[PDB]
Amino acid sequence: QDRQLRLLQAQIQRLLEAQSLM
Amino acid sequence: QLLKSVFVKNVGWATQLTSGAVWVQFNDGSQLVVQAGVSSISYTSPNGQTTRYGENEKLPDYIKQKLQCLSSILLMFS
Repeated sequence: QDRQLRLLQAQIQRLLEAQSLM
Repeated sequence: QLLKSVFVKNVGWATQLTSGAVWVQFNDGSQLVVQAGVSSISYTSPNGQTTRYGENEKLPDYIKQKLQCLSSILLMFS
């Protein structure tokens, strides 16, 4: 399921950007 | 429930589940579980202790390292 994997990639990237802003 | 498990040297094993989640077994004995639809991440220490973190919590450094390595692993799958 490449769709769910792509959504997961975007999720992890957003989480990492948010964590960088802490 | 399980899909193809991939071995990544110097890191460990990465597995994709039918639910759309990814489960990583690191070579240091720790585990990490993430899911596309869920707003939390699960981390298991080498001692078998599990801790769930939310998206709005400041994560420990090592959790962020493993999330970075996981991001690289997902990148190489393309």
